[PDB]
Amino acid sequence: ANPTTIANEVNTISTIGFSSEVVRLNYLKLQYKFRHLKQTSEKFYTSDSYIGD
Amino acid sequence: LFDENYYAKAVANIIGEVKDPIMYKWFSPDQIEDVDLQMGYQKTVKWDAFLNANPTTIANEVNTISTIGFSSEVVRLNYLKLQYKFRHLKQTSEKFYTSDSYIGDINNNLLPFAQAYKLASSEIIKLINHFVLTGTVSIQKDGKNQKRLLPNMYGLLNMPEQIKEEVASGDKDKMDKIFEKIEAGLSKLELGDEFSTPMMVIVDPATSLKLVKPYAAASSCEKWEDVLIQTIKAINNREDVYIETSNLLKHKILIYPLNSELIKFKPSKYMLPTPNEQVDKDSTDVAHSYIDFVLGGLLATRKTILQVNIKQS
Amino acid sequence: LFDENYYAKAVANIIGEVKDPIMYKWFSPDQIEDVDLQMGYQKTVKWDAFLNANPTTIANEVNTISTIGFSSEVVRLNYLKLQYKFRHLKQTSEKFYTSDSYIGDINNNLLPFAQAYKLASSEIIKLINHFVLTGTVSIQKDGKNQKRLLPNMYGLLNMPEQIKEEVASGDKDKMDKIFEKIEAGLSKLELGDEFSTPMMVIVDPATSLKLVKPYACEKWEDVLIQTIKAINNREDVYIETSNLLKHKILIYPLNSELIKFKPSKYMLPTPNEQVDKDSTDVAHSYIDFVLGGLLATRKTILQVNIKQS
Amino acid sequence: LFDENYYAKAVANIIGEVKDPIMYKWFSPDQIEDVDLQMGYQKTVKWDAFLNANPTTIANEVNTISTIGFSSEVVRLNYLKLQYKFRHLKQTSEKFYTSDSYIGDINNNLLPFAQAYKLASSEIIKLINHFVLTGTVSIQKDGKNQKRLLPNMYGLLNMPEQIKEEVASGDKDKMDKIFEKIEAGLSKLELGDEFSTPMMVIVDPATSLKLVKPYAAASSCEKWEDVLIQTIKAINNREDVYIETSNLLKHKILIYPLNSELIKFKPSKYMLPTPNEQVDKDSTDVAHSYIDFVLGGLLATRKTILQVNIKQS
Amino acid sequence: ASLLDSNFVPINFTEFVQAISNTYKQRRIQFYENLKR
Amino acid sequence: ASLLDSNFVPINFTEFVQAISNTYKQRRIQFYENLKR
Repeated sequence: ANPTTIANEVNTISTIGFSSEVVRLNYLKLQYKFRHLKQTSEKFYTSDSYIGD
Repeated sequence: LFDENYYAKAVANIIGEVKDPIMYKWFSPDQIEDVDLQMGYQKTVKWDAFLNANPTTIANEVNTISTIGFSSEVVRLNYLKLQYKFRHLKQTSEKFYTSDSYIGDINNNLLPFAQAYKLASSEIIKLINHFVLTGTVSIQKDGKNQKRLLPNMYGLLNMPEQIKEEVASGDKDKMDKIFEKIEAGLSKLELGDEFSTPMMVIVDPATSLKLVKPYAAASSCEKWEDVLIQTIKAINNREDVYIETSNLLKHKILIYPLNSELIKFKPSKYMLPTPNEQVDKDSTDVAHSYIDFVLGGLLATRKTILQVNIKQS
Repeated sequence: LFDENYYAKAVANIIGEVKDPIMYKWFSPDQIEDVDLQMGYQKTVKWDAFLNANPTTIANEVNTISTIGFSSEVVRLNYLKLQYKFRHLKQTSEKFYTSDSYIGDINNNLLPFAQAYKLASSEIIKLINHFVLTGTVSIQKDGKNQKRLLPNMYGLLNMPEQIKEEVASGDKDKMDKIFEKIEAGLSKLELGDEFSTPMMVIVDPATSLKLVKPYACEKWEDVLIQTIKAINNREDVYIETSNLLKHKILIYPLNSELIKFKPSKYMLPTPNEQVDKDSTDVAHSYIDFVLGGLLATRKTILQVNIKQS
Repeated sequence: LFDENYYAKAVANIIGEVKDPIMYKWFSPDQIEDVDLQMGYQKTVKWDAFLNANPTTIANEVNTISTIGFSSEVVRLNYLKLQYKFRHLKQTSEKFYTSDSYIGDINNNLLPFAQAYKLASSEIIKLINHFVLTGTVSIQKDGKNQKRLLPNMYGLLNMPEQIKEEVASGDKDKMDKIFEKIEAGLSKLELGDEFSTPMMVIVDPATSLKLVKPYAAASSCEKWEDVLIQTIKAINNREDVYIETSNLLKHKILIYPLNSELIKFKPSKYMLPTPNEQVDKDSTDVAHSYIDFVLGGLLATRKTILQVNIKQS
Repeated sequence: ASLLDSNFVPINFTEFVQAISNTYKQRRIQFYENLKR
Repeated sequence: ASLLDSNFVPINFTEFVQAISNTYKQRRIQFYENLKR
């Protein structure tokens, strides 16, 4: 509120309040899957230009 | 005292961290002079002299000589004392509220005395700066529920008998019209024999962003700010001109000289926040403290402040 | 203490500017003796001896001899503790009110502690004098709205079992009738072996005015002094006027064997340690005092009341 | 401090006369551990495993197999702060209230600070003992109008998930019936691998009277107390059995082990009465003082306390 | 710091409270030392 | 008598308040000395 004028007798004074805020950051774990050729099977797909089907 | 009054000791330890008011940049070092008062009025007397007739030629014997007269003016300045109260933790209870990386009761919004005092002092200093610039005290953005103040208590913006120009709402985005009003007011400024002095301009952020525009077909190598500085130099005799931005203003331009002979700020030496000795105590862990501050003390000559208000309605 | 507590130091430095009570003029120096009490009752025991028979002549052999006995009497005196509160300026805030030629707010009638304490002490001392003379506590000129006091708490005027003479309303302006009542009361006084003592007379202003008229070249005052000297063995008779009385005459001896004043040693105003403080410049202080302690013998005070209607 | 605070000095000079709490007898020295906390909670985490189905027979091919599950439990102990206020004579005013052989006003029941503090502390310690025994806070003999405490605040007599036996109203005079209920509860107790420990029995005065009668013609050598000691020794592996009589109990018998692994009392280090710094002072001779104390902190395992209640209907 | 040793000098009420707590704990230990079931 | 210094030891609250005022004045003077428009 507005400040209080100090004059004569008074005991009701305007107040200053305080507040606390908790900031929170969330983290999420995500995953993908992909298909590929097995290690030992590459030689049967090793073309001259490239490797793969 | 510090061995007994822990609150006084803590205030001494933490008083440094409070930052300086921003209003100090609005005045020259010579313009601010403190006074020793808390509440009441203080009178300032100014004395002038005048010539009654032409000088007398001293030749042979003369008894009757031309005279010089004197006159005086009295100005009254009112000061007001204001106080705030805030709650905090009792000193002997902080050990039961300390945590891993903080101290206090988050669920109850309770802090140690030092931190609470620092925050409250910062808020009070912001309020003091707002009063010094505008001359009004309120905690609402609408500017309503203003605290009624004493007469002879003014700010740079509401000082009476100054120059006030208004830009119409249809011209709210026409810097040419704005400069028309500014130049009219600058012509109506009456600095007398103190015109050779630096000048200060305070503008709102939107006005500053309009000033940084190129001068207007749109020109090159010259900004609207440069045009304004040249125009002000015309009246202040090619002296220094300073420009400041304040978010406290809103669609306002405030131009005034930085001369202690025209505008002087005589604040009370107890203007900035000061702790009170009274500390409310109880059988619980919650205590209350008080902070005092004093408002008032701006003195100016008539018709030396230019206030340009841009209308929106 | 004088460095920690400022109010105690101020009281010490200004306690010498309070005038002495005027009740001291109504007693001899030997009649006043303090006691160590604040509230409650204290018992006073008076011991006496008496002769049971004629003395025994000691000739030849004798075993049966006349005896002397002893007696005791207990009197209970009550004391009452009273207090006042007053507002004053705080010590740290005095410097902002130390104007030239005066200190304090004239507009708000707020004083520094020292001056406020001195004035309050003077007023309280006047109240104490009123109680001692009259036996009632009031702040009105009519004497109404009296504070109810304890029993065994009496002044010089309401003391029980004394000589009371009443002058009728029709004779309110007849000094001869008033003097007739005074002579009757003086005759009924019982001083016994302590009659050789100075005497004290207290009158109201109207009776004081009437006492200087020619006797019906001699004055009623001289006639009264001669009458009292007829009974007090030609010793001093002092006459005093008081505005506290109204159409009353008090006559009593100045002898510590018949009337004795035993005040509490805390009777006169004393500051209280408690001081009420807040965030403003105004503070409150308290002053304590104690009432009671008058002791007298039966039929030694003459009280004449002149009825007005 | 003692040169400035008479009340603190008096507390230091009077604290010796206050007697020890009687609850110390109900526990072993290893079963009591202090915690540095006034108000709040403490947590303990315990892990457990269970079988969800019958085991799987491994024959030929199978991949659907019965599982063993796990669980975690968090046990929370709450601690609560409580306060009392009392009136006393002021130290400066004690001289006017001294008497021939005592200090204080009998007519108004006003006491010096030291005596008032000592008596108040004794009463508070009695209340603390009653709480620790029964787990309730009340000042009525009926036991109604109880104070609402926090959850997870229990005593030896109201701890949940324990063995509870009730002797019927018509069998309250039959000590053999009472012993039958006690034996059933002793059989139902589950001490596990921590069984070898001294045991503690708390009885009411009437039951203590009934225990001295000969065992049932009646035996000429052994009493019911001896039979009870042998019966409890059977389940505690011939360890010591201690018997106590408490006037706080009314027709109830408490049997529990004195083992820190099963039952542990973790009281706050501020549990016992402590003076408060705040003192109320006026212009009169009466002052007020405050006493603080902390309740809570009993931890027990499931099915380790036998509570026998004899109905008095 | 305990109230059992008169040489202890409390500086403030906090140390006084800690001394009271230590004294209570010490008397508990002494009671168990002197206890004979 | 300023709060910036450590040699000053206030004896009472009035002296402490005067020290606060002097500290504010000194900080203002230092700000103007370090100011560069």
